[PDB]
Amino acid sequence: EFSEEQKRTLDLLFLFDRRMTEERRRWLSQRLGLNEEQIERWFRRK
Amino acid sequence: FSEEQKRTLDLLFLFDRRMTEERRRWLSQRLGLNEEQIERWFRRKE
Amino acid sequence: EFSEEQKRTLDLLFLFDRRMTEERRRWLSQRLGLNEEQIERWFRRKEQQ
Amino acid sequence: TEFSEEQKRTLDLLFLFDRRMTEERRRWLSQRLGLNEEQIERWFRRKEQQI
Ligand SMILES: [K+]
Ligand SMILES: [K+]
Ligand SMILES: [K+]
Ligand SMILES: [K+]
Repeated sequence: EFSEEQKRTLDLLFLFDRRMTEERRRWLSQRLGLNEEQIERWFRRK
Repeated sequence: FSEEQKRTLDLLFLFDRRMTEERRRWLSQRLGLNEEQIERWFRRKE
Repeated sequence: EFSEEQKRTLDLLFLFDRRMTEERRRWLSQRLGLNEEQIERWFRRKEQQ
Repeated sequence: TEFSEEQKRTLDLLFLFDRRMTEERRRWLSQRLGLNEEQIERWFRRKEQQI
């Protein structure tokens, strides 16, 4: 179903998306003055 | 938490949900698969 | 200076940052009620400042 | 003026967000392609003025 090059591209964007979501939590915590426990509890609710 | 923080949070939730949709289109165009076929892969990658 | 399985990775994210910047502009116009030509050059004219 | 305060308050936010994600993307690439943050940023500055 998925080629080796198509799965290679998806696996790159998945890891990249995972990293950006982590850093946003680090960035929002620093900026909004919150702990990473809360903001991730926020984004998981919605 | 502050009523100016749900601002920064509700925006980036709407911002990121819009980018996820558009990532799925761009991937459907660059790779050749449909969007369901892409959205299913990202989901099963958890 | 680079590689062939390192340039693709850089090429992919460049086309991806390219697409995400366009759509953001479209999404901001829809939301802030501005046009895409205002947005496009308010942004990255802030690297001017 | 041309831009609203309630609009500029969104535009400023996403500029800092994008600027921060661009930093971390470079690092994430500098720690995955073996190259460095002046190599990676050079490549992106090159393709930017068309390649
Ligand atoms: K839910
Ligand atoms: K396309
Ligand atoms: K399923
Ligand atoms: K890593």
